[PDB]
Amino acid sequence: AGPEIVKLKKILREKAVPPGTEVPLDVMRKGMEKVAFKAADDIQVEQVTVAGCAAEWVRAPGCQAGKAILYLHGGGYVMGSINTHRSMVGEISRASQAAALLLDYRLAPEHPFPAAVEDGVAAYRWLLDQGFKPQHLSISGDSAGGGLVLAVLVSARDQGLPMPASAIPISPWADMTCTNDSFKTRAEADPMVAPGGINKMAARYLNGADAKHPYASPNFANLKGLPPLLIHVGRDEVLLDDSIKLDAKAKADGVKSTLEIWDDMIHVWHAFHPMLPEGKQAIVRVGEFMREQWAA
Repeated sequence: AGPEIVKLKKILREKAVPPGTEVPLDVMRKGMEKVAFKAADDIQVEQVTVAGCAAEWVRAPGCQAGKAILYLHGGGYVMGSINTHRSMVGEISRASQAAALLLDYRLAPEHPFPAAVEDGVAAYRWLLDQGFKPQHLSISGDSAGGGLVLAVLVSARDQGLPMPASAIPISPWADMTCTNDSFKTRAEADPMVAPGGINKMAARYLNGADAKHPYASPNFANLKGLPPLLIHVGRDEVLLDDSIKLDAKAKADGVKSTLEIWDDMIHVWHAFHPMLPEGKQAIVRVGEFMREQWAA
């Protein structure tokens, strides 16, 4: 365990709201906005609207034209924005030498499931209509967003849309039931995800829907036909099992899956690239995989 992660964890426990205090939604939304890292200043951005949603093209230096990433931000389906994730995605644009489409998709409780999936699907269609070829596209996302990646692939496949070349769920939340062993097993090492907190998110997102609906919980979906997967998860997360079981569902279903559990790492440790060498290296690796998959 590197000095940085030990140090990062301490800072995160030191900053945390105590277990089971109820922070109002707009207070968590604002809080996530003010603590967001600034994107590197060589990251260029262009505002666009896509299927009725604000979005940014986020382009590091080195981007190949013709290539793109549909990116789906985490935030539990209830928070997050172009602004919270502009930084990390900037770096995924850097490492993959592809511009990223960063979608500000509809959030719960104002727009419950399946609103975010419709937005992801429509943003994918949009990319195909701009004339990006499927073989030149990738879909990536973190946390809730990594679940959405899968839900988007499934829903798009059901609708006859072709699959993109690769998909990269980062710390995906792929099972709304939150029943997995790692909610107990990895709970002390996870400075990052309380439940009750994660359960309220689900409740606000599903708003009465089946928690085992394939598009809400793709760990229950039929994954057959999806393109190659890189799944990143941290060993020190409450969501370990979502990612182990995802990789198993995918393998069972015919999908080329590569799951990497990065020891000592926390939820979306990528987001902490500025101060965390592993955050940086994991991002380099998402980039490398998108590019391997495109060179194939």
